[PDB]
Amino acid sequence: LTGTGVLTESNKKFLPFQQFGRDIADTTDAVRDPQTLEILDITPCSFGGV
Amino acid sequence: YFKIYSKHTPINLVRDLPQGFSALEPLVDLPIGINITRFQTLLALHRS
Ligand SMILES: *[C@@H]1O[C@H](CO)[C@@H](O)[C@H](O)[C@H]1NC(C)=O
Ligand SMILES: *[C@@H]1O[C@H](CO)[C@@H](O)[C@H](O)[C@H]1NC(C)=O
Repeated sequence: LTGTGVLTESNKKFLPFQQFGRDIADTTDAVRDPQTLEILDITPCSFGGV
Repeated sequence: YFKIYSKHTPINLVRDLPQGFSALEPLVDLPIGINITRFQTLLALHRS
């Protein structure tokens, strides 16, 4: 799952089967990591117009 | 793939299915790839 973004800690209650929960635009929003089975948030790197 | 979804909800309604909502979480996916057209339930006997 290649992608660029800032990872944080997540309170999203991923049930045991859930691993890589998405959002509206079918891009990954929160992923459960391998080797740890811990849940992380994916919010995109800060952007905006100049 | 033969998938199994499950849920165990505490009920007390005597005969029919309960009136309400209950989601069935997936339990295990079986990578079997066989031909299935029939199924049968397994029960037990009672000798006293
Ligand atoms: C290895 O990954 C498994 C999950 O498949 C995890 O349960 C285990 O703690 C991991 N071990 C190490 C040493 O990272
Ligand atoms: C499964 O068996 C039936 C006959 O009972 C046959 O018609 C069908 O093509 C078979 N399917 C596969 C995937 O083998």
